[PDB]
Amino acid sequence: PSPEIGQIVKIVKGRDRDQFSVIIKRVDDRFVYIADGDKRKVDRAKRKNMNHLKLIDHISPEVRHSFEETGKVTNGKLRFALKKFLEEH
RNA sequence: GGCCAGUCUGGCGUUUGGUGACAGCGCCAAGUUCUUCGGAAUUGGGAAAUCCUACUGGCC
Ligand SMILES: [Mg+2]
Ligand SMILES: [Mg+2]
Repeated sequence: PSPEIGQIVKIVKGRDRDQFSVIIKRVDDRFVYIADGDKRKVDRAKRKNMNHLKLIDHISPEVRHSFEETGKVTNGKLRFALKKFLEEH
């Protein structure tokens, strides 16, 4: 399906491959921006062709809510979303 | 399959650039060429091409 804001992804291509990240912006049907709040923080988020990601069936409500209510997300909240995702899987 | 734009010796490491193939950086190796023997240049196949294998992105 379509990538969603706050969705967890596994990077499959690029030098950041095999890491987990969070979708923080959907440019169009092909390109997104991802960030993990650690080695790739929001202010320098990584542009990605969606075909170079694997969509994981987990969407963080805290990240999605933070964009709706505040228009942005903190690196702290990204790190929490990923750390919480890894614990449940 | 067609069209357009790209990538290149191998291994390990990589908070850097790139959507990506990759590149850059550190280390160990390999091929090619040159050498004043101290070293120097270079890296898919090709003498080379609007050429070709593989691979990457886009359109169909
Ligand atoms: Mg190289
Ligand atoms: Mg193609």
